[PDB]
Amino acid sequence: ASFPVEILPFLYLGCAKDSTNLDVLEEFGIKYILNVTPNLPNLFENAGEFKYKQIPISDHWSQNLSQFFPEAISFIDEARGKNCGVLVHSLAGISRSVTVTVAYLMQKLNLSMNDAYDIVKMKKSNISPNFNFMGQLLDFERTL
Ligand SMILES: [Cl-]
Repeated sequence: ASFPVEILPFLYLGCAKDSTNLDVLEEFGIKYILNVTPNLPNLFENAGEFKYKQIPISDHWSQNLSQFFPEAISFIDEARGKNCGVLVHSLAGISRSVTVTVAYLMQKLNLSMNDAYDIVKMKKSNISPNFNFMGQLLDFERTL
């Protein structure tokens, strides 16, 4: 019914309720998958035709997602550099994925959290995240 949206060329954001079918991904030229679903072990291996990455996030309130920004950005960038689609996805919702996406836009395009988020809303105006990551994104903004 619904598919991952291309935020920037080669950068895809998938909502939990999106069709993560392998054929659909091959068709979009997506070869890299960044899974930000919580409570999973750290992994980075090749899975079929894809380079699968899974970061060790915890859904506990004390968990800091921002610390994974550098490695997430490096992964997304390495994919886009090689002209390969990269997918940021979470089975738990849209919040962690859009947060990693916004962080990437902030650093890559040299934008503030608000500007980067507005860019995301241009391509996916329906998006409705929670506010659990405002503080981390605002804090990450200072880093730039
Ligand atoms: Cl999430």
